[PDB]
Amino acid sequence: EAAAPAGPKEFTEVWNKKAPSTLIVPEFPSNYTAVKAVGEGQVHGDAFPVNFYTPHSILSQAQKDTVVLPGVDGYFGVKASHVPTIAQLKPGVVELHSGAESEKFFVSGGFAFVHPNGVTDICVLEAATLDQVDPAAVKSALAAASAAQPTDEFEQAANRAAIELYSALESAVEAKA
Amino acid sequence: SIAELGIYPAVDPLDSTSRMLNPNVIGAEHYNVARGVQKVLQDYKNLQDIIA
Amino acid sequence: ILGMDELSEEDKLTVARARKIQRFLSQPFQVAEVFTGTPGKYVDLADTISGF
Amino acid sequence: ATDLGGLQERITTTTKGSITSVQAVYVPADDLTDPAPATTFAHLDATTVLSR
Amino acid sequence: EILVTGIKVVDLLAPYQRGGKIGLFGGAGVGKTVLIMELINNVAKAHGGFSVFAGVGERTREGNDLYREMIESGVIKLGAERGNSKCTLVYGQMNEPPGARARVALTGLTVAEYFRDIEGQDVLLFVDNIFRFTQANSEVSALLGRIPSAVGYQPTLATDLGGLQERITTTTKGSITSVQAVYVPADDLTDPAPATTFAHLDATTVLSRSIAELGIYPAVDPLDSTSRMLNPNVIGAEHYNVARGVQKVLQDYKNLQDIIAILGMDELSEEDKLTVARARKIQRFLSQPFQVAEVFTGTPGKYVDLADTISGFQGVLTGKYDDLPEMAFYMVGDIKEVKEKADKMAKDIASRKEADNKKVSEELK
Amino acid sequence: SNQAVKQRIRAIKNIGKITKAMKMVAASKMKNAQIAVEQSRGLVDPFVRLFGDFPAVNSNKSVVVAVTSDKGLCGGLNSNITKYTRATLATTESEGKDVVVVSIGDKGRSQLTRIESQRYQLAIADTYKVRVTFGQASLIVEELIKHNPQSYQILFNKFRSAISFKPTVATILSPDLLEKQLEDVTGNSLDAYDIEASHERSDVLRDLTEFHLGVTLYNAMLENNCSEHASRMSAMENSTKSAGEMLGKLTLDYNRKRQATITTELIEIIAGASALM
Amino acid sequence: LVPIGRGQRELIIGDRQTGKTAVAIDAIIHQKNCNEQVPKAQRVYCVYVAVGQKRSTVAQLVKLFTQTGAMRYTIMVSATASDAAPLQFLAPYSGCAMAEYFRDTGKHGLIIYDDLSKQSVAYRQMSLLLRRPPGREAFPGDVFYLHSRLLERAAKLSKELGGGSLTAFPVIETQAGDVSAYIATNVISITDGQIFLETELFYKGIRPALNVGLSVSRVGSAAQFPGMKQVAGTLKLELAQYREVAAFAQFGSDLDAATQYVLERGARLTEMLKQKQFAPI
Amino acid sequence: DVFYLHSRLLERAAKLSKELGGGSLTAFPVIETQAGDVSAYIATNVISITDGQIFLETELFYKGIRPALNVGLSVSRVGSAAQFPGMKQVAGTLKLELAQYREVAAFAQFGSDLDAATQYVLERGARLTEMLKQKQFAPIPIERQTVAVYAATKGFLDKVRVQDIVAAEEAVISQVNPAVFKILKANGKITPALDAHLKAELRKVKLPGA
Amino acid sequence: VGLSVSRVGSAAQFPGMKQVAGTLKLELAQYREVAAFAQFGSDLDAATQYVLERGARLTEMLKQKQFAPI
Ligand SMILES: Nc1ncnc2c1ncn2[C@@H]1O[C@H](COP(=O)(O)OP(=O)(O)OP(=O)(O)O)[C@@H](O)[C@H]1O
Ligand SMILES: Nc1ncnc2c1ncn2[C@@H]1O[C@H](COP(=O)(O)OP(=O)(O)O)[C@@H](O)[C@H]1O
Ligand SMILES: [Mg+2]
Ligand SMILES: [Mg+2]
Repeated sequence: EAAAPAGPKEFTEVWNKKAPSTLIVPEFPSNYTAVKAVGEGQVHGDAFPVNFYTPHSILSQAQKDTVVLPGVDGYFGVKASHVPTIAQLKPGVVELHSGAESEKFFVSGGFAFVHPNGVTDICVLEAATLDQVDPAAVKSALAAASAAQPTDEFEQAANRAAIELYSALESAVEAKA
Repeated sequence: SIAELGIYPAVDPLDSTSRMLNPNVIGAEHYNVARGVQKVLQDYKNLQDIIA
Repeated sequence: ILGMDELSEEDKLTVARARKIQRFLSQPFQVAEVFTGTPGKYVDLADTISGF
Repeated sequence: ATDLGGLQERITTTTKGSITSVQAVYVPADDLTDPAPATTFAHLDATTVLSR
Repeated sequence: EILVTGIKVVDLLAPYQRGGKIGLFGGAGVGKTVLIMELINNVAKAHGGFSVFAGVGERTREGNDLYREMIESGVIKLGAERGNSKCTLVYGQMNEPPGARARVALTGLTVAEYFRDIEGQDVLLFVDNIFRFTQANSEVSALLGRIPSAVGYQPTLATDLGGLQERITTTTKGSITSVQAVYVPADDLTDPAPATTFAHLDATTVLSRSIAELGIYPAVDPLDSTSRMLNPNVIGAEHYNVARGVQKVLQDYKNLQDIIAILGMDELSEEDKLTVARARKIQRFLSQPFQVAEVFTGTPGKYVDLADTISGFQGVLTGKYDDLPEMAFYMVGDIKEVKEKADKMAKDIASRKEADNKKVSEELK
Repeated sequence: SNQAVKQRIRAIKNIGKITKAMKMVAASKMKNAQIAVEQSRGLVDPFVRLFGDFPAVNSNKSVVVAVTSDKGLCGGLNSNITKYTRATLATTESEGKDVVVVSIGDKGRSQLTRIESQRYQLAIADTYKVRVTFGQASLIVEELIKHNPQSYQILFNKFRSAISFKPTVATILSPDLLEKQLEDVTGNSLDAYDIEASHERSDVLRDLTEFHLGVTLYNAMLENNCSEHASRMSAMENSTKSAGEMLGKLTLDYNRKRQATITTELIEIIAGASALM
Repeated sequence: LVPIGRGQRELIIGDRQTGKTAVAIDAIIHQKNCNEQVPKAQRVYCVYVAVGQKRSTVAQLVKLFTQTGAMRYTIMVSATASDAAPLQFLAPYSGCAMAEYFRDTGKHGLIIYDDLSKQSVAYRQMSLLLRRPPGREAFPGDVFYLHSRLLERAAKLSKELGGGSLTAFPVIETQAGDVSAYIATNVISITDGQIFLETELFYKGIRPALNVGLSVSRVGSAAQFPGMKQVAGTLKLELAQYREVAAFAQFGSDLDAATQYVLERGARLTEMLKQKQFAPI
Repeated sequence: DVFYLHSRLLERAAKLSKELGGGSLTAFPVIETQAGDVSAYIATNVISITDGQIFLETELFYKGIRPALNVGLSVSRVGSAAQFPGMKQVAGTLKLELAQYREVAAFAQFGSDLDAATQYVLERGARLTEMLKQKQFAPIPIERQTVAVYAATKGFLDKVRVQDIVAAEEAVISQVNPAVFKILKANGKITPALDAHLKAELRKVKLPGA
Repeated sequence: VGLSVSRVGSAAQFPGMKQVAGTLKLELAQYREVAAFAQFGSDLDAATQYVLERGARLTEMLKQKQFAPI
């Protein structure tokens, strides 16, 4: 079960005994990250590290005390020493509270991990916040998403993803403060 | 240099001149073609220090 | 090619000292005061060594 | 060298006074090893370059 | 018939004829006197015939050095056993007026011509700076009231040089192996005094200044030195093929010099940068420590046999030695000494010993 | 002879303008591609703390990826990771596995088939022409999972600074084919996480490994693109310097030939006049 | 590439040790090999004029021509370097007058003035000592006429005068590829063609080191063997493509598959024209 | 006869035999080149007359290295058997380490990589260069030269910062016991009894900066 | 325009031309500096492209036809 201890510690061994000596051992992405998942600490009470990520942006590196994430089984909330959870997110709004103030981003869907040291990693693709969405072209798109039922299952799945994204973007644009 | 490209007659287009290259003499629609040809070939000669 | 804030702060001080050296090498001339108004200034050597 | 030397060797400091000559130097073909500047520069003790 | 000199670049790329006219071209400190002394030390000691050194327009210090060095070697004996000497020196050095330097090569030629014609044997004629004959006639001919020729030389340059050089030949009655150093003015080979000398010589050895500035000594340009012995019907098939392969690698590297200069080494093809590496190997391997240079270098001199040169350069050409560094080839004898120097310089990067091995701290009395 | 030097001078004087121009161009591209790279650097971290970093795995099928440049005026960057991908293919291949080699950039297909021709199966290129996006990196990822391997190795040059580009190897494992097997530590290291997926853990790990491969491919070919721009800016500034030095030596030699020409024709005129007068 | 007719003047111009005397010697040895297979009205009698060479080189050539068998057709007029400058000046005219017997009796001649530069140097000496005023590179004024009145004697005669021919191969040595020198430009101007050999192609292994761009033959393909003409326009055209798509062949990375076929095809053709010496085909 | 102008002149600089007196004349002809062109006519004339050559570089002269000796070109095949035997054994190490410093800085100017052994000989050769600087009108005796070359090639001047070596080799000569230079001048040679002693007196040297 | 000098034209031209020609000859001084650089028009800074377009405007502005002085 644990019979192959791979890793950057041990790749150095098999590489140094088999690669030419003019090349030093190549780097690895674990050498560039400081924060691991099973290690000790990084909770300290109420506010835990939240890392909000898209491929094209970093939206939050700050410490938050609660996060409201839109999982595929409903909007759940992440408090400080929350249970470790790999949560697939559906289209919904992500609320990063710190107190009275909070940042509400509507995201497109993509996972959010909570780690055994309390590190929470929201990893979405497109996080289009609520004050930059228009409320007019959403109905113009879900009208065609409601109407079009093709013969193929592929565009069927695309239309189902379309309606589950646009319908959730409906519910979070009229009921905003 | 025109000749080892194989082009015959190896007349340099950007060195051959005539006093018959007035717009008054051969008309404007011939002179504009000749001036455009020389302009295009000179700009290609400028671009040859990149595209070679 | 990169920018003014690209380099360090000691490079900022090298830029500042050299820009006030480049202006301090300038001098109003006594012969040119007839067409520039401002009087010219004969600077001694003991003053420019100390000033720089 | 002998004509330039016979000119430039009369510009010295004697015991009675001195002549200090400021000479405008033209460099032919922008070539500092041409014999007129290369013979003239053997006599110069300072250069004052006025740049645009 | 070939004359094996022990010099790798000479024996490979421009082999000397035993009985032919040999020219060492180069100007002002490229090494055509150290080449002529290495040729004396290698050829003249293993010759059997007589030698004539005709010093035409050279340093008097060098002539005294050769005279004392030939007394130490027994080539010149003094006094009662003088007749067992093997060399005649004829010296017309550069302190002499231009009538003497213009005619001392003829005196040395006559001393060689007597041994060739009357004694009937094979001799060596080493003429240091045959250019000084041309120059001394050029100094005289300004005052003989003549119109000058090109660059400033006499009108009778080619015929004076020809009538001197056409006497230095092998005949049916004897042999003269002629090694003449030729100075080039301002490092210009198109000067008429070297360009006229080029036609009278069988083996040409052009020493260039930039190759000397690269540290490669003897600074023989391999792409400008030629021989009439470089012929597959004279030296063999594999020797001629190895020589042409070395010259092909060096020419292909010379054609890559501009883009290596302005774009960098990192933008050639793979076969191009294999050619560049093999050429940088065979440029260093053509250099050699001389036994007459061991007093001002510190390296022992390395006589290389001709078969050793052919075998080593065939090894570098086929690709047996793509693994060694470049400086393994610099100033070595042959293909064994490149491997010896490779382990000598790769034990050197591992050469770190403990405790500094003092045994000096308070040595007792 | 004395005219061809005047044309060589103008050629080298123009090369010293073209290379200075594209040095400034590569600098302008590097300063705005660094912005996208250090923003893309974030999303790779949750996967390398959730899935670890296991390069030396017992995959029986691998896909190596060498992320090279498209324009080939970079200065030893593309052959550096060619040396690294022939070093890592001589690190995992010791057990009789299948390896597929793909490359991103035209300098990869021209330098990978020289070292290895049979395992190379795909050439992605023209990537950096418009820009590099995540839909493009995910399309490349789907064409990588057209094969069914148990590991993926990405080779790229990571933009540490404008001077240093450390060649990073990045590894992704197939989900329960190798990822669930490499986590079994007297039990599992992944059982601490509570799966909140719509389906079971194998499906969420399949989706997670596809998303991880996409984000490391996007970050890999962003880091390599801007390190390409930095090595071009540094490689056209050692080029315009050498083209200024070559131009200086050419101008000095041309001036020597100019002076020697004027003296030569003057001496011939004087000789021809003294031969008459 | 540079086809040569009976009666034209083809310059062999090059640097030193590039293959000029080699092409001349091959041309003579091949006429020995051809004179056995043709009738007596088709034979070519060679004349080799050695101006300013050594006696050793000329003795070497005479030994070579006796071992091949070319001396039953060859005259050698040798004014070597020890000879007087008027002899080296008059030796091309002497050799051409000995070759004009074959032009004037309806037979065919092949005259090779090796080192015509050395004949110009001997003429310069002879005219500078006669106090005639020098000119460019201290040459006389009539150093063009010196060579034009010699090279114009090589002609293909009409059938009234016998139909004889004289083919001249003057040899001009240049200085580091400088064909802008005085005698080089004069003899380039006089002769019909030129066979320009290079010292950079010579060390690429390309032997005979013929620069296929600068080598011209102004008789054209009108004096070419048929069949060789059927392949020669193609060979010229692919070599012309191989020359021009080169200066990019250093970047062997990007396979283009249209230029690359042209490059390796021209490599086949360039390796084809290599040839060992003293064995004409 | 412009070659004969100088060869008639510079051949009178001789070392005579014992039968003529043993007297000597040492010449130093000076040639001014134009753009570093040592392939001029008069320059190549005298290069083929003189024994050695001291080539003074104009780009070394503006970088502060004075006397701006081009160590690669500067040759003297006549003084080798004519150097101080104490200097002959310590400056045989000096010119070879300056050769490697000339090989490293002529290729590694790009800032490509530090091999960390060629990087050692770059700031070793920078120390030998700064040790070979000299002020004007202040000649040094040959014994106070070959100790400063001993202090630098034997690593006693190592890890002194390169802008201290002008002040540091003045610290070496000032603090070493003046009886050291008296033994070295008289033997002409760093004897085995002296380098063990001179290594000791160099360890007791207050180098600047520590 | 870079090599042609007039050492009189300081206060020897039309004043309405002198109001404008200083700007015209300083805009062309930037265009001659950046022109042979950015022969390509692909990847350009928003300051260099502006003086390139201005220099290309002035260059076509100055050219005129023969035997019709203005
Ligand atoms: N096709 C060839 N194949 C092999 N070797 C050749 C070929 N052509 C010439 N060579 C060799 O190259 C050298 C060329 O010398 P060549 O006979 O050309 O003298 P040259 O150039 O006419 O006159 P000079 O000797 O004055 O330079 C000779 O050694 C010859 O053997
Ligand atoms: N074979 C050689 N090996 C090493 N250094 C050499 C060699 N030949 C010359 N040198 C160097 O170049 C100088 C010139 O040598 P020399 O043969 O006297 O040249 P030349 O006679 O052409 O002036 C020598 O003093 C030495 O410093
Ligand atoms: Mg000498
Ligand atoms: Mg010949």
